[PDB]
Amino acid sequence: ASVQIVYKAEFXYK
Amino acid sequence: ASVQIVYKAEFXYK
Repeated sequence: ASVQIVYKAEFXYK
Repeated sequence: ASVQIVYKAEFXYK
């Protein structure tokens, strides 16, 4: 598992 | 389409 951060505007482990 | 930036560690319009 790892931290995932997304910027798409919208901005959020698996 | 829009700008997409991902942090997952690695760090990249679709």
